[PDB]
Formats: sequence, structure tokens, C-alpha cells
Amino acid sequence: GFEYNKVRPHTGTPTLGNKLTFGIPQYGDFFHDMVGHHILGACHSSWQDAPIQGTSQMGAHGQLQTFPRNGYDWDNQTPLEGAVYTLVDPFGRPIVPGTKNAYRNLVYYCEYPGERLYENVRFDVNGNSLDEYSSDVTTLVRKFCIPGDKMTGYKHLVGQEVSVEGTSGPLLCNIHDLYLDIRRNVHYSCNGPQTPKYYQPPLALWIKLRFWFNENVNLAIPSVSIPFGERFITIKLASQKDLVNEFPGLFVRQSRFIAGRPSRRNIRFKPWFIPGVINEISLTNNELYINNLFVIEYMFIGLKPTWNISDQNPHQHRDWHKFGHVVNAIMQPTHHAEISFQDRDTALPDACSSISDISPVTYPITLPIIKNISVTAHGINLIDKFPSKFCSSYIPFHYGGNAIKTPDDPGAMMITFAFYISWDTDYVGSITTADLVVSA
Amino acid sequence: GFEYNKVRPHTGTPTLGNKLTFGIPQYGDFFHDMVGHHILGACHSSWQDAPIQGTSQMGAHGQLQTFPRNGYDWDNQTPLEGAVYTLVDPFGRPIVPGTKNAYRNLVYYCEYPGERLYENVRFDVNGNSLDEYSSDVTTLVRKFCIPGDKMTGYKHLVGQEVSVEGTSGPLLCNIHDLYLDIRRNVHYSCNGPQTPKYYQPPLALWIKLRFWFNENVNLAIPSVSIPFGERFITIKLASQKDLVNEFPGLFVRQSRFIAGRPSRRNIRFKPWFIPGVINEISLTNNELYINNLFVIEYMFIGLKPTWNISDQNPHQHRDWHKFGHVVNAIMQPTHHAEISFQDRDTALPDACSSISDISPVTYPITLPIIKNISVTAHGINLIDKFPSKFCSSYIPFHYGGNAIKTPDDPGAMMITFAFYISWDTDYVGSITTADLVVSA
Amino acid sequence: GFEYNKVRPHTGTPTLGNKLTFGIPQYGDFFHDMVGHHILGACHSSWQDAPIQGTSQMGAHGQLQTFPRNGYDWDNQTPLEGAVYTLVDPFGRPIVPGTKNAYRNLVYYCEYPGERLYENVRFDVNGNSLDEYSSDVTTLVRKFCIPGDKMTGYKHLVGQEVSVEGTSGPLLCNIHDLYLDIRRNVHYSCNGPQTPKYYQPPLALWIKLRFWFNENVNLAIPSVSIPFGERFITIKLASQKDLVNEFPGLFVRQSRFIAGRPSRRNIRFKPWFIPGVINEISLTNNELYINNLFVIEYMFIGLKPTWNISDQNPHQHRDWHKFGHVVNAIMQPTHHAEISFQDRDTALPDACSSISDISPVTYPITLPIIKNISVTAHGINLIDKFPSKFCSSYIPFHYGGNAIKTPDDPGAMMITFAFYISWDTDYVGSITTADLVVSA
Amino acid sequence: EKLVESGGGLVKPGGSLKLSCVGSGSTFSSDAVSWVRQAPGKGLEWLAGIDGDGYGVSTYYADSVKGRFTISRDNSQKTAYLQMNSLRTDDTARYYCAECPMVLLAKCSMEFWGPGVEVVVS
Amino acid sequence: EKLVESGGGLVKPGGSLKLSCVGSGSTFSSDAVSWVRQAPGKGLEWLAGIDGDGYGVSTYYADSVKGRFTISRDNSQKTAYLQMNSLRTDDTARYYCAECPMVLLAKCSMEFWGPGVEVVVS
Amino acid sequence: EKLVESGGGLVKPGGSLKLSCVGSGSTFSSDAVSWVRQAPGKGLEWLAGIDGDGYGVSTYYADSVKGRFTISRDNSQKTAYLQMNSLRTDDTARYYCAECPMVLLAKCSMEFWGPGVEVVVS
Amino acid sequence: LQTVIQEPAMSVSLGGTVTLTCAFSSGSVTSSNYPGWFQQTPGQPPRLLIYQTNSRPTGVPSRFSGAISGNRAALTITGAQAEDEADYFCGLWKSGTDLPFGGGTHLTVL
Amino acid sequence: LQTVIQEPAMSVSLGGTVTLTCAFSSGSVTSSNYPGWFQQTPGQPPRLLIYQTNSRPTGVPSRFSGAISGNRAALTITGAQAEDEADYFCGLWKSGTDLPFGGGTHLTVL
Amino acid sequence: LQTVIQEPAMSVSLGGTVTLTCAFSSGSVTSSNYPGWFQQTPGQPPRLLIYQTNSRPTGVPSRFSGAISGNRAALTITGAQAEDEADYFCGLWKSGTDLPFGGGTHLTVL
Repeated sequence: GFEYNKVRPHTGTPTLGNKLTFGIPQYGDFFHDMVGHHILGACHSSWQDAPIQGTSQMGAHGQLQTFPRNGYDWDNQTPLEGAVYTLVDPFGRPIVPGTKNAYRNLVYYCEYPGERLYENVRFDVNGNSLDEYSSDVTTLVRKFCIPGDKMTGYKHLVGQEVSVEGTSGPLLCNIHDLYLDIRRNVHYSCNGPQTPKYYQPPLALWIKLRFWFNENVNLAIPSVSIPFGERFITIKLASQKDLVNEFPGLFVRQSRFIAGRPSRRNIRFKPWFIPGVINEISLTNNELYINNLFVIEYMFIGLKPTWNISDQNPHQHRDWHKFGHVVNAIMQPTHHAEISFQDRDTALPDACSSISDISPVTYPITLPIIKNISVTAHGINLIDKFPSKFCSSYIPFHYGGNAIKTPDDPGAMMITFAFYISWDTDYVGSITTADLVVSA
Repeated sequence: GFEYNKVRPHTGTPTLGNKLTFGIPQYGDFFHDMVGHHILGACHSSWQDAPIQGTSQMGAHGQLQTFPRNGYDWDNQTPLEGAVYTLVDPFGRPIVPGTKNAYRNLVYYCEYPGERLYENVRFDVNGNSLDEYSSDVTTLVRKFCIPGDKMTGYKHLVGQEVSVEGTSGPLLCNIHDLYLDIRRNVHYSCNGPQTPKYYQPPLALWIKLRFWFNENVNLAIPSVSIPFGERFITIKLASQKDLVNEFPGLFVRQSRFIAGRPSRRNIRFKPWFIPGVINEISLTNNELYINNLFVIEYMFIGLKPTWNISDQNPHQHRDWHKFGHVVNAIMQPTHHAEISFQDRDTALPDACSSISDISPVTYPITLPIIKNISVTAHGINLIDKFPSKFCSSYIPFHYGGNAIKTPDDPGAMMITFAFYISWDTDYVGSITTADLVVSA
Repeated sequence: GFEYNKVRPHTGTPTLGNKLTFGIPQYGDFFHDMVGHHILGACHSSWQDAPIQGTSQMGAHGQLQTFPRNGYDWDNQTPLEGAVYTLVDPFGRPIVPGTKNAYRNLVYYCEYPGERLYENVRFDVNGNSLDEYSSDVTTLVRKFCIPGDKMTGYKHLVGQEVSVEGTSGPLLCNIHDLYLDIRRNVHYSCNGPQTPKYYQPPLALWIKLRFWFNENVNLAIPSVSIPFGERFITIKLASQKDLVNEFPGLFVRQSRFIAGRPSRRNIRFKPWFIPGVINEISLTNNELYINNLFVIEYMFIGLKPTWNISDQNPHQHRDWHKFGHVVNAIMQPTHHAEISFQDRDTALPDACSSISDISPVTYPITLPIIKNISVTAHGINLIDKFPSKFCSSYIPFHYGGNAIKTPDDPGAMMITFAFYISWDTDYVGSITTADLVVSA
Repeated sequence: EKLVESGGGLVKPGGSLKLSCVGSGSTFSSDAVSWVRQAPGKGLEWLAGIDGDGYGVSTYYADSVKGRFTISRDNSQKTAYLQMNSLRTDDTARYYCAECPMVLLAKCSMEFWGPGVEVVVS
Repeated sequence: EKLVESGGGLVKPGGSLKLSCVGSGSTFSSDAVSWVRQAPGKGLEWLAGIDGDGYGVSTYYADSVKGRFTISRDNSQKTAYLQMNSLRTDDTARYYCAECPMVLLAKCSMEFWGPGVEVVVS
Repeated sequence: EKLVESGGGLVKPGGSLKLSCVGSGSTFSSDAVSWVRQAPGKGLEWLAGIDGDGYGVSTYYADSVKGRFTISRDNSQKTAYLQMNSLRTDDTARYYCAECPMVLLAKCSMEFWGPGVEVVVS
Repeated sequence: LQTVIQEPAMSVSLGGTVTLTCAFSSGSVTSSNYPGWFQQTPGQPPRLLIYQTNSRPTGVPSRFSGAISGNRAALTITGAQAEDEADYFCGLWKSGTDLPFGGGTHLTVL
Repeated sequence: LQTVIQEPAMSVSLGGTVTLTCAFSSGSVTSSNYPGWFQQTPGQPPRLLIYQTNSRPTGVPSRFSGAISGNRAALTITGAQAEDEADYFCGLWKSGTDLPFGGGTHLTVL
Repeated sequence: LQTVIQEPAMSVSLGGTVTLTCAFSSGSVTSSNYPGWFQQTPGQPPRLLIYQTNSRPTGVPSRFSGAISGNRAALTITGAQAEDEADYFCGLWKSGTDLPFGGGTHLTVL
């Protein structure tokens, strides 16, 4: 027999960025798994004023946002022949300059916000912390030991959006062989917490606590082995600025007419990003579900640049978990058209047009930061100068069985034994290290 | 040793919507699994006449189809400035109004047509039905107990289409870091039975019969346990109108010219859907591959709105299996262009154009209908007012092992024990319930 | 204890298309798994000349490439009204006719180049080959006995590209129920070795050797059971012409003006593909990693047309591994626009435009080549006249457990027993057969 | 959407005449034009008609006037012309235009009408 | 971007006048035009101005001239017009244009100026 | 695709002349024009030529006439002009156009020809 | 020949209900002939009341109705008024290129 | 009323530093008024030196600076030259529809 | 200098095969010179027969052929007729900016 009881926070009304404590009661003869349930409240941003043409202002991350005058480039100093600048919404809806309380920034969350919330978990027995981990071993656990069939449930628990598939109408095709056919196109879309929205609804998060006895039903420690009043759980919740971020709510639209033959019209866009204030997020229904039952050979290593988690990173919310050097590739699709007004001379079009989109398409590309890794021992040299892809890909592929999944990031490495990690690196900068020694 | 021999229908020449019977003979000392093989015939629709401008007719599902006059809105009553209406195919090929036998509707199938076919399966031994299930337990077993590694074969057996991948030519990109590159785009398409086609080729269906002894090779019942002449299998095949459906074969094209500066041209489309007659589908090669070998702790609950399966639902063929409240999100991509005819005043374009597509892109979004679920017993409360996502997501994720897959729908719930399902609901309407008690 | 030792090639400086030999030494009491590591060098093509208008030249596979004159069709003989032909790059950058050393072709690799490299592997003990397999058994192994969770690592080892996901900005949607929302679009892209590039960087390949004792850690043969100097591994590397291929670096742009009302402008493209010379690829860091540990019931059959691997096949690099008849479906997306210059008569647009892309979208569609298959026995008929999909789909789906994955190709069949393969086809041509008898 | 007729007057027998119809609508180029006549003391009689842009433009005629009358269109100036040859003494009537809100003329509507011009043959 | 003024001359009291301003820039149709006058021996005084294309075009006036002056724009010919009614003896001054490098006139810069024309009332 | 030539006649020595060539093809603006002459009793001699739209337009000349002749194009009116300065007594010949079915003049074919005009210097 | 016939004249009391009929000489009128009804106040161009046997253009009162009764085309005026004193025409679309009108029926509102 | 107040005239030594001031009659000048500064050599149209209190249009030397000091707008010329002898005007954007200028200050370089 | 050399005159019997040759003064003719062959019936503009040494424009019979033999350009007429009696010109594209023609060979069909 088993039922899930409730445990209330001992501290009282927790906040984002402060210690939180649960007290473990002895209700059943064994306790097996623990789940933390939290409900983050609604979010939005403050109203802002529209700029005046010619204004330059210091934005986020030391970036200067400008609203250039007519006939000047994006720096408001270099002349341009026919540029005209207006203001628009992220969806193309116009805005009049100078209007008070004219626009709001959009708000979105981090990726896997249910994993960044618990920045530190400790299980204390009158002090003497039996176990303690951070929000780094959780990333290794999800990248290695989660089967993959159960990714939908896990991404639902930690509040990560899942793409939804849609279809189009029938279309004609011409087959070749060495004929016509009807086919459909398949598209994907997202609507979760990570999509920038004007108003983010309350978010419910379930977070499973992972101690050495929680792995198996037969290994759960008793609730009587230790005196009743000494058991405590301490959690250091992450700050609000590490969970929510803002997306620009105002764009500058540039229209340029180039004279000649063909005469051309070009339309481009540039964000106007000035940070605002997000209201305080409050945690409600903070509960701990404890299940009451009634009567070395592996190591995962992560090499993460410090640039990933630094506050000066404009993309830290996306890249806070990736193990590698992340660059960005930008597609900018464009609608092109050519028109001829007469039939006397038609070698070249009389007019052209190229319409751009308000926001581009961004692809994150992760690259390795390690060429050779060696984990020496005081007795023998042990692993020596093995290539990165040997430890990253081949070892998980061969060893492990169905339990260990082959990771995706190039920086997540795995080595088998049956403690001085040095590496060769062409990347200049600080590098963080995470470890997880497990036996299977 | 195992040999797959065939069994013929006892009734003789089955039809779509009537009882079907197989008689099991004693050929081997044991029988392990049952597979039914059917071949549904070809399908098409009947020819129809093109309408006359100004006509309104009574369409399907109580919807009024109309072909408005020039200068009026879609309701043929509200004036509009410059609307002009013509007729087209789904592929843009024109049609002249009034022509006799001018077009045909397109036909497609349901999703997973091999699961709706067996609406009811009974195993009888001179009466006294040992087992009996419907076309709802099968949906639960495919959403829970199918590994997902073996989903391509299952989707091939029941006649469900799979998407095919394709690529484009090389394209240029500008990388950023805090450079140029060549990349390819990846697209997907579908060509299966569910794509609307003028003529649907014959469809072969293999359907596996799931009785308690068919789960494992060691649990199969013998063929000598019960007297020879009493074994029978009874199946109630689904009707024809619950398997195939029609898609419009005629569209009304509206072109509107808006005067001023910029002068604008808009092109939009609207279906003209009048139901036709689909020929009778005949089952052939109806066989049963009986295999002759030669010598509680789980509950899955699905709560389905009655709107999903009602004949008045315009999307019942898509949503007949989903456990949740289904809404639709429609995206309509558009080609936009602006042209200027001179260089005197170029602040605003001289002309604009917006071209739509004949059919939009539709995303089905499933939402939960349950906030709290309790399965009480005469002894104690057991599960009491637990949230929806705890039963939907966390329970499959933790318990089960590799056998149980985490479902995708918000209405499929799992509860563990080692019988009065009440729920709290913000949705007004009837709710169907499906249960499946299994032990593992 | 286990560490990976390195073994150097015995022959000395391997080349692409010649025999290669390793000599196994006795270092540990057992050897478990063997991995070959190679590093293929950089690739590129030679500079070529631009053509002169009116030229026709014989290209690859006996195809005639032409650069038509003004006012003629693609065959340079049939008159056309207003065709004008110029030269461009794959990215639209113009090229002047007659220029010396004006363009280069692009180079790409085969699909799964790490599997085509080892065209024949032999294990010799003073002759007397204990085992021998080709590059066809490996394809069956990957299509059947690889779990699927571990496919990212495998595709990284053999140099097969993996798609990367990106997102766009927020977009507005209108919901319907029987309301507005913000959603995102999800796209995919590729950048691996199989994407045509001007310069292909060096490619590192790890290839696992599969002998009967390598399957399990407990079944690895000892290094002492056989005399020390008799063990040898022989590998016949594939030729350079079977690993890399070229993509056109020059395109012909046709622009046509059609007079009347509406006046129309059409732009289309056609490749100018003349083969060049690719430099010799050199293998470096050729190593063998030997693990030094310190102290019938299944058949997979693949039916492959000889057209798949024939040198005259323009798509042999894509289709060298597919078990079926492969056709191609081509989509050609187009940008369309309509413009009206006045407001007197506006029934029909005054001008139109349709712009095509330089390269189309190609989907490979695989179709079965077998209708009935029978593997008879000298005693009884055994499997007789079973349909193709019974052996391709149902048998893997039911039998096998989690080990056997359900394949994706219609030509890969599996049959269970506890040797004369005949088949019935509607396909005329040569057919190749591959077999792999395994017990589990 | 209104119409104005012009070009009607006394015609000597055996002559030829041309009647013009000017429209001032927003969809005149996508509307089917027709010509109707009414002898004094009799009922309406349909004479000829033309289609509108959007499909193949074509001209339809009655049986009593085919070969003698010709209907033509001019969308640039928003005008419809009727040319009548070999007028007989039994053609003294009143001629109206009729523009439907439709493209094709087969089974039309004939909503809008013009004031008409009184043509006399004597 | 330069400007040329014309239409200024001696005007009898109680009359009306029109002044024209011709621009030869590449963005004249997207620029805010304004009129500024300067009496002899005094400081500049702003009179009226109009917006540019891109939003709703509107005309703003001062308090001492509202109801008597009217500013108009003509982008086709690249011209701005000022119409002055009921000129008094205290209007003898010099009038300049000021083409803003901006779409809206509110809180502008007025970088470009023209030579001006000497309007006299006597 | 035919050509019509004009502007040829008797010219006093030391004068200047202009020859015009008018095309009536559907791709005249994308075709390379050239001018050829033939003295009586001799063979053809190539003089000058111009490119077609699609790339950079340029003019090429021979060695015996560079600096004295000038070839120009006018696509709007479908015309090509040749201006000849300082004509000598050894230029009495017949002048033809040659419209290439090609964009660039380099290594053309010169399929189409005109009837020619008789230019005399005396 | 296919000619259109109707009653030469009809009468009605003010505020009453009166039905006019229209027919072919030999054939049978169905919904595929698309009958239309026209009114002509003397000295004025004809005005369209009923098109396609049921629909009314904007600006026509709801007291006018049209239908097909047996093999006849019927127009019903309910609640007659003084202004209704005029002539009524029925136009039938036989084939696809012929529109023979009717003789014209004068309606007398006493 | 809201009127602009300046000094009547000022003086400076060649190569010196001189600051002109501009103020409201009753209110307080802030950065939301967007003050601008104009120069008018005799016989020539006014020329713009400072807009938005710190920005300089192209073609103006770097010795001209502007700022807001306390509740006044200040223009500073450092390193005066002979040509600088002219009149200076202050333009204040009060509200969104009125631009009252200043009296105009004559600068004398001794 | 680079000048074109042709035979002054040739002869052929009716229905025979005759080959005309065209050469450089010092260099060697290859396929990169793109020789062209022209025919000029007296009183008429020249007409193009062979371009790029192998291709025929539409409207020219198949009895005309062109090739490069050794280091000369050869035009072969097989099955001569009466109309073929005219002058033949060879034009060679040396460099990319000069097209020197030939002296012209008169062909006589006896």
C-alpha cells in the first residue's frame, strides 16, 4: 500500500532567491520518492514611451539603440540616399512616436525552468549533509539516463514546450523515374512558456528529488533509521532574473527607394530594446509529495564555458545548459518580385521589390571545446590523450545498454573504469566542470 | 514449430456495417496470435454541376454555401466595393459556371482506419463471451503499451501515413559570434491514405486481436481445452460513413481592388462543399492467420468528449481517438509586394499586392477537460482530488519501466494500486469513459 | 581492467581502393571490440571555363547540356517568343561568359560514408578465413539491430549529418472552436558532410568491426587460443569515385516576357553540369583500437535493384543503401504577384510575376519490388506465397522484443524458423540479395 | 452603379446606327452587359448581350436580329456599343441597357437599367 | 537637400498672398515642412507646419495666425504652399521654409533652411 | 526579326554622318548589334559593335576606325546609331547591321542582317 | 414554339392578396429556368423585384414573394398598396442563350 | 506666460570659453523640451548647431557643446574664433504644438 | 600580321562534292576561334550557313557541313545545285575584340 501525503514549507511563504526548508515526517515505514510542486504566478511588463526620431539611448548589455533620421544609415552619421524610418509592433501594427504608454515588452521563460529553480539541494540530519547536488548534475542526468520514450512527460513536468504538427491542403507534384501525384506539406509550431507573450499565465512545476536511495524501490531508506526530528531538506531557489526574460515590443522599420533601372524598394527591420520592469513572481501551493510505503564504473563529465551562464550573455536563457561553444546562424527569408510596365524594351524589369520579415530565423550551433582529455591517476596514467569524439560518442554507444542514452552535445563525455581531469583546448576563456560518478 | 495457415469467414461475403464470424479449428496443440487481413476496395465520388452566380445552397453540417454576386460580401447581402467572384479547382484550374458534370469531390480516410474497423470483438464458446472489447481499448493500448521503437510497422499495418523527408539546394548564411556558411533546408511531406485524392487505391489492413492469452508465448491457451465446435469469433465492422470522408473539389475565388494610394489587390478563397455519393466499398481476401504451434496494479482511463465521435462534428475523422478538448489554429501565409512607378514622390508605394493560398494550415490543439480526479472505494478514499497532470504525466514517467510509454494526450490517465471515477470539470457537455485494468 | 592499445597498418601508407592489413598482437588475455580510425583529407574541384552562348556539350551520364540562344527553347531548335539566357552561381551571383577559370563545382560525400569504406572485411588465420562480410550486411545490421536511442552517436561516428532545429519570431493566430493567440514556427537545417560545399574539411571516421565474438563481453575469443603470428585482418577499401560526388557550380537563368494582358515575366533555372577533377584523398592516422581486458531463428533479407549501385545512376550516392525502387518527387515553390496600374478597368491585373528558386525540393520515395516471397526447404514448402508486408512489417513488430527495431524500407524482410529464396515481382531488371542469419 | 445611353435618333430606312452605353460603376469591367427593347404597346424583347472579363469573352444574339446587329465592349473607357445595320420600319422602339452583377450572361440577373433612348425608323 | 522660395512681394493691406517652396531632395515627401518668419530687428517666430507621409497628415498652427493662414502640401511636384489672408501692417518680415529630416513635426530639429523671400505689407 | 536602315547618302569629304538601324524583334534589347561594311569588289570588313542588356554595356571598335566612329544604342525606340566623323575618300561602301541572337558581342554569330545603305564620299 | 403566356389583366382590393402566374406554351417551368419578375411604372425603366424565383434585391419590400406552383411560376403580392398599380413581366431562361419575356400583365388595385 | 529669456549680449576674448544661457519665464527646462540652438550671421539664413542639447549635425566643429545646467539650457563655445561673432537663438519645444524661440543674443569676440 | 587566306576561286560539277578551305597567315585555326561561313548572292545581304564550325541555323539545307581539318577550316558542299554559285566568306574570331573576315571565294557550278 502507498498513498501520497502533503508536507508544508517550514520557513513560510518562500520567495524567489531565498532558502526554503521542508521537514520530513515519519508517516510510513519507508519513503521512496519525493516531488516538489510549485505554482509560479502571472508575469507581464511595464508600459513604456515611444521614442522621437533621431534619439539614441543605451540599452541592455551595453548596446546602443538608435532611431535614425531620414537619409542616414543605422548609425545616424553615415548618409544614405533614401532611407525612411517608422515604428511598428512585432506584428506590423504601427505606433505613433512620442505617445505615452504606447508599448510593452514581451516576456518568456528559460528552457527547462523546472530544472533551474532548484539551484542547490541538501538533505541534512542535524547538520552533516548526507547529500548535496546542484543544477548541473540534473542536466547530465537528463542528457544521459532518461530513456527518451519518456521525454514528453518529463518536458511536461519541467515546463518545456513541445511542438505541435499541422498540415496543409493538397498540392500537385510531378514524379520522375529512370506522371503526377497529390501530396501534403507538414509544418510544426510551438505555443509553450518559452514563446514570447504579452501575458504569461501561471506555470505549475513538478520537480523530482534525486538521492541515492530514490533510484530503486528496493533501496529506499527507512524513516526510522534516523531520529525523527533531525531530518530536513534545504533548497536554494533561483532568482527571478534567472527565470524570465524579455523580448522587444517595438521595432524600427526602414524603407529605402533606390533610383535607376530597375527602381528598387527595400524594407528591413531593427529592434528597439530598452529593458523594463517585470512584477514580482509569487510561489503558491508549495507542496512536497512523499510516497509512504506501508508494510566505480561510470562517470559523466560536462565542460561548460563560463560565457554560457554569465549575465552579460544575451542568450544565457537559451544556452544555460548546453555543454559547448554556441554560435548562431541567421536565415532571413525575403519575398521578391519584378514588374515591367511596357513592351518596348523588356530586357530588364522596370521595377523590383524585396520585402523582409520583422524577425529572422535563428539556429543555435554547438561546437566542441576539447581536443584531448586525460583523467590521470596517482598510480598509472589511465586515460591518455584520447580524442573528444571517442569519449563523447563511441563509449556511450557501445557501453551502457538500454539504460544509457547517447548524448547530443559535443561537450558531454563518458568514461568507464572497471581524478585529475586535464584537457587540450583551442578555446580561450574560463571553463566550468561538472562530475557525476555512478555505478551500474 | 509454427505454421501460419488461413481461415475463411463463416458468414460469407462480409459487408461494411454487419456482423462477421470466424470459426476456429483445432489444427495445432496451441494457438498464439490472431491476425485479420482485409482489402478495402477503391473509392471515388460522383460528378456534380457548377453553380450559377448568386446561388445559395444548403451544405453539410447545417452550413449554408453561397456564390455571391459582384460587389457584395460573403453573405450576398452586405455591399462591398470591388469584389469579383469566380470558380476554381483546389489546384487553381478554372471552371466555367453552369457546366454539367464539371467537378468531383476528393476522398480521404480516417486516422488509423485499421482500428475503427473492428468496432466490437467477442470470443464466444457456445455463448458465454469470455472476452469483449471495443475500439476504445485499442486506442489506450496504442497510446500506452506500444514501445514507440516499433511504431513505423504499426502505422504501416493499420494504414496510417508516415511523412517523407526532403532537402533543398545549398544556401548562404552569415554566422555571428560573441563569417559565412552553406546550409540546407529540410522539409516533410505525406502521400498516404489520409491525403485527399481523386481516386483512392485499394487498402490492405492487418489487424491484431488482443486476448488475455495472446500477450505472451507461454500464456497462449490450448486448442483442446474446450470442445472443438464451440469456438467462434464475432466482429461488428464499422459502417462506411465512419471510415471515408470528402474534401471540397470546388472553390470560390474572390478578387478585390481597393482604390486610393497605394491601390491594393487582394485574392482570397472559400470552399463550396456540397456532399456527394461514394460508391460501396467491398471487402475481399478476408482471412484469419491463426498460428499453430507444434509440439490489480495498473489502470488506464480515457475521458473523451462526445463531440469527438458525434456525426455532426466536421472533424470527427481526425479527432475520433483524441482524449481531450480539440480546438484548431489556422495560419494563412500570404505573398506581399509593393511597387513604385516613378521617382517624384516615393514615400508610399504606388501599388501593393497580397496573394493568399487556396487552403490554409490547420493545427489541432488538445486541451485538458479534468482538473481533479478521484477513484474511491467502499473502504477508503484511495486517490482523492489529485491534480490532472500528476496522474497524466508523473505516474507514467516514474512507474512502469520501459514497457509503459508516457502518453501525449492530456486525457489519458494512469493510476497505480498495489471503482467510482468522479471528476471536477470546467467543460460543459457529455463525457465518455474507457477503462483497462492490466497487471504487470 | 581495460585500456585501448593502438595497432599500426602492416602494409604501409594505405590508399583508397587497395587492400589494407592489420596484424593483431597478443597484449591482453582477451580482445573484445575493434575500432578502425581514419582521417580522410580535404577535397575540392578544379577551376573551369564559362561557356559561350549557343554551345552544347556532352555532360555526365550521356546528358547534353546546352546554353540556348535568344528566342529559343531549352533544345536550341524550337523557337520561343522572348527567352533571354544568362549565367549565375547557385546563390545568384552572376558570371560573365567566356571568362577563364570562372567557377568550380561543389563537392559532397555519400550517405553514411563510414559504411561504404569497408567494402570487404576478412579475418585470416594463415588463410582459412573464419569470417567475411560485405558492405551489405552492415546496412541490414543498422536497419534492424540498432536501438534508435543510440542513433545520434552512430550517425556521428560514420559521418552522417544530423538536422538542427531553429525558431522564428512570434506570430498571430486566430483560433476557432465549436480568439487570438501567439505562436512560433519551427524549422530544420543541415550542415554536415553531405551538404555540397566548395571546400570539404577533413573527415574523421570510426568504424566498428563485427565478428561473432564481438557481440557480447562474455563471448569474446581469447588471444591465446590461436598461434601468435597467424592472426590478420584484411580490408578492401572502397574507391574515391564511390565516396565523393560533385554538384553543379554554374546555372543558366532563363527570363521570359509574355506580351498581352496581363503581361507576364517568368524566371527559371537549369544546371550546366560538366564533370571536373577532384584531388586525391589521403588517409592519415590509420589506427586500430583493440580492447585488452586484464584478468537458427532469424533471417534478414534485403532485395536491392542493381540500378541502386550502378555507376550510370545519377543518384547512386543517395540510394546505394536503400532496399527498394526509388523514385523522386520535385516541388518548385514560386513567388507570385499581381499589379494594376490604374483604376479604369480592374477586372484583370495589368502585370504579373512568378519567380522560381534556383534549386528544387526533392523527395525520395521508395516502393516495394516484391509481391510474394517463399523460402522453400528440401523437406517442405516452409514459407509459401506470403505477402510482402507480412514479412516486412508484422514479423518485426510482433517477434523480437526490444532488440529488433521495425525497419523503414519495404525491401527489408525478416522471417523466423524456430534455403531457396524465390519471389514474384512486377519489376523488370536485375535484383541483388543479401542475407544475415542470426540467433537470439 | 448607373448607366447612361446615347446615340439614338431618327434614322432613314435602310441605314445603320450606333448606340453607346456609359457606366460609372466599380465593377463595370466584370459585369455582363445586355440590350433590351420595347415596342410601343408591347412587351419587352431581348436582343443581344456580351460577357465580362474573367473567362473567354463571347457575344450572344437572338434569332430575329442575328447577322444584323453587333455588340462590342470597351473596358478602358467603360463603354458598350451596339451597331445596327439594315434597320426596318418595324424597329421603332425604346432601347435600354442592362448590367447584371455577374460575369457570364447565361442565366443572368439584369438588375441595373438605364433610362433608355427612343430610336425611330421612318 | 536645398529649398527655393517664391511668391513674395509688396501686398496692399487687407489682401491675400500665396508663397511657394520648392524642394529638390531625395526624401521631400517624407519630411516635415514648416514656415518661420522674422520681423526686422527682432527674433524668429514660428508660424505653421505640416507633417510628412507615413502617418496621418495634419496641419498645426500658432496662436497669433490660426484662422488666417493655411499650409498645404503637394508631393507630386515637390512643393509646399502657404496661403495668407487679411494681411496687416505688422506682417512685414522675411519668411523661410524649414524642411525637417523627420516624418512628424512635433519636437523636430529643422536642419535645412531656404534663402527666404521678403514679404512687405504697405 | 528584321532590320531597316536609314541615314545614308552622298557626303562631302571631311564631313560627318549618322546612320540609324531600326529593329522589330521581340528581343532587340537583349541582342548585340554590330556594323559591317563592304567596299565594291572587296570582302567584308568589321567596324564596330555594342553589347546587350544583362551585363555591363560596352562598345568595341576596330583598329582602322577607333577614335573616328562612335556606336550608340537606344532601347526605348529599338534603334542603334553610328556616328562617323572625318570621312575619307576611301570609305565609299555599303553598310549593314548585324543583330546577334546573343547578349555579349565577343565571339558572336551574327545571324540577322539588314538590306544595307549606300554611303558615298565624294 | 416555346412562348411565354400570362393573364392579360388582374384585379385586387386594397390590402388584399393577389397572385400572378406565368407559363410556357408546351413545356413545364422548373427551378432550372430561373424565372425573374419585373415591374414597369409608366414612363420609367423596368425595376427588378424577384430573381431566381425567391430572392429580392435590396430596396424591395417583403410583401412580394415568388414560387413555382406545379408547372407554373407564381408571384404573390400580400397587402397591396396604391403604388402597386403597374405592369408585371415574367422572364424565363430557356436554354442558355434565350430569354423570352412575357406579354405583360396590368394589375388594377381598386 | 511661457516665454524664453536670454542675455541681451555677451563678450569673450579670442580663444576663450563663453557660455550662453536660455531659460523659461516660470517653468523649468528639462531634457523633454528638446532645446535647439541656431546661429545667424548677418544676411544669411539661420544655421543649426545643436539639436537635442548634445547632438551636432555634420559640418559643425567640435568646439560647440550644449547641456542642461540646473534649470537652464547652456551652450558653451570653447576656443572662440573671429567668425563666431553673430546672433544665437534658443528654440524650446513646450507642449507638442508650440515652438517659441528666444530674443536672440549677440556674441562679441574682442 | 594575322590575316585570313582563302582560295581565289573554285569549281565543281553539278551534284558533286567540293570543299573550300580557310586559314590564318601564321597561326593555327582551332575550335576556340569559332569560324563562321557566309554566303552572298549578288545584290543581296550575306546569309549565314555555318556557325561555330558545326551548327546550322534553321532554314539551311543539310548538304552544307563544316569542320576543322589539320590547322585549317573546311566547308564541304555535297550534291551541288545551280543556285549555289555565289561567293563564300570565312570569318574567324581571333582574340575577343576583332573579327577579320576573308577575301571571299567565288564558287562556279559547271
